[PDB]
Amino acid sequence: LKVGFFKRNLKEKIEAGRGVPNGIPAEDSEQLASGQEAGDPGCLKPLHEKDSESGGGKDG
Repeated sequence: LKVGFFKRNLKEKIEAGRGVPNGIPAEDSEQLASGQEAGDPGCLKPLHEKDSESGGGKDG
């Protein structure tokens, strides 16, 4: 099964790098995304990574 949890690693760097867009209001979105990533299952990994790419605003 593949949902996109693989992005967890691809974005794992963003959380410490500088995101992709870096320079958007995504920071306000990551606020809730970060807490939603708590998803015990991996199905949440693909949902958190998406917000991780934009999290660049808060990461940077």
